[PDB]
Amino acid sequence: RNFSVGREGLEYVWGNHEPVRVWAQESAPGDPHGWPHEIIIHYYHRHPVYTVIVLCGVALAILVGTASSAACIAKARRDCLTPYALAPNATVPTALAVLCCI
Amino acid sequence: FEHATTVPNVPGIPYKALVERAGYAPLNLEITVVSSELTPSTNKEYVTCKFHTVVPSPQVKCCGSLECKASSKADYTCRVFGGVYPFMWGGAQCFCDSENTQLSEAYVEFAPDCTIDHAVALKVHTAALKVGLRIVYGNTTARLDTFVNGVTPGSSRDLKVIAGPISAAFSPFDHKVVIRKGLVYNYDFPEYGAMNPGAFGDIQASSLDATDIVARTDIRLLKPSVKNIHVPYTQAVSGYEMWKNNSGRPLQETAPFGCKIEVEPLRATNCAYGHIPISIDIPDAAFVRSSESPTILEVSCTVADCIYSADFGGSLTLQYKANREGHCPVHSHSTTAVLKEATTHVTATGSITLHFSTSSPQANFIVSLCGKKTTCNAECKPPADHIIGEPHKVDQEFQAAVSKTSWNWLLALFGGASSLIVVGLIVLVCSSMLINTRR
Amino acid sequence: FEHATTVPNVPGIPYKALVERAGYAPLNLEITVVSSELTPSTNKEYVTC
Repeated sequence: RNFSVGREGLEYVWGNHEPVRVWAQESAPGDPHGWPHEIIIHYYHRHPVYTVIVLCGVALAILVGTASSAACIAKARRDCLTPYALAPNATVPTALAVLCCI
Repeated sequence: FEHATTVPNVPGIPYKALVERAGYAPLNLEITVVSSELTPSTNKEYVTCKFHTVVPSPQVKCCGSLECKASSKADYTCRVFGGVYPFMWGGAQCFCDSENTQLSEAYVEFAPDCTIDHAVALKVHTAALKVGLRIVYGNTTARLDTFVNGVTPGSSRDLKVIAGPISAAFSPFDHKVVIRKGLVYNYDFPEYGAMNPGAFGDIQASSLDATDIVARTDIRLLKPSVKNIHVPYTQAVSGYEMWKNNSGRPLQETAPFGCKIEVEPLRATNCAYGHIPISIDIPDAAFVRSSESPTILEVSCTVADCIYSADFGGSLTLQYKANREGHCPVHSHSTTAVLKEATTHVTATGSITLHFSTSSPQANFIVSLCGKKTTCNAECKPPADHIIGEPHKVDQEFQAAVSKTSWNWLLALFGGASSLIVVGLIVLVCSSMLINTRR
Repeated sequence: FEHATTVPNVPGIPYKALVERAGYAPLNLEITVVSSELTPSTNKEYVTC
């Protein structure tokens, strides 16, 4: 018989023996201090729900940050080039033009 | 001196705390719940068992008529039949082939074996939780029984304590309960007087000797067809037995929270759930002022291998420098690590090795020695076992439950986005200011 | 307490390792392969002279 054991614990009574109580541990496979490759596998077994939620949160936050980067940079580049885009001999600092052209 | 705390209600686990009275030296306080007894208030509705269908010896009005009386037996049932002309071993019994009526009578009483084989129906109300505590401060270690309600004080020899109310009221008993031969069941038995045949509690009475027994077993009498005198009857099976077969498992195997149920009176012992607020007035006589206690000069922490498990799977070493030989109290000022030892004989200079258990993957916790604080930094591995015969002595939180490697990775990944959005906003503002200035 | 090692199969050479249970002092473990015989599955087909 297979019995799932939680951290709060479990009790089984077999025949007329007295009850035996056993408690689970946190011995998930992986390492909590190794590379993140070990981190994720270790924490997925302890709490797959939370682990997936946090990983998604981070992934989204990264995508937000990167999208913001363009949303700001491109607009600033736009407003910093368009006044000079309709002028002769746009003597902008060449570093600004190079940075803004990419 | 009065102190307030909130002790986890988990029998068999010491809880340690430190009281730092400003004038005096620090004192240790370890609290253990030796036993608990959650007992409700109950009233007995009735008792039930196997009915004995008693059938009085029939009477015949030989050439006349009979009428059914109105008795007060349990499920009393009487009928009258027409001409029967009965015969016995002696022979015929009457002289009228017709108009030779018979009166059939039957009722029930308790079976003679019900004295031991019977079930009691009870209702329960809000249950008051009583606890026995062993509490130690410094050297003293008196015990005491108290009621956990937040009002009633558990006065001891001199140690005065108030406890409770319980953090979350709970009762393993549903509203209706049945207790049979030690075993307890949660069955919604039908109310007193509402007997339904063929189901539990088809016969009820206030007590085994009570004479006002009431039952409804659907007993019905039939016409006697054979010419030998006999009274036939058919009746539903004893619902008591039906229940006994379909009882299900008793509450000793079904109460949650690992609670060990016992009877006479109904109660629930060693029930681990919730938190108990405890306020305790420790007397100042046990307190010792810091002018007499050794105040240590310099202590540092070196932690050996540690592992996060219910057992004491961690060790560390303290190199200390003090000013006297004494009995300094050691303590952990974190909720996710607890030491084993409390008081260590301290010398002028030397070292002490201690054991501890933690729930966190990293030991990142402050140890205090006679008030002096030092931060231990460690890194506990996952436990090698999978199962233990001990309960986890410390709760697992969220904050100190992820390693600093994971924490560093997470904080880096979030701080990147945070700094990026901040830089983007700053860049937009700066571009606007530059356009305005050189406009 | 279960400890896993990979002892080199070399007769007469002790192999030493350290077992480290977390709450306990380390213990020394010396493993020596005193003897080893490899025996195949064999079945007589015939004899001759």
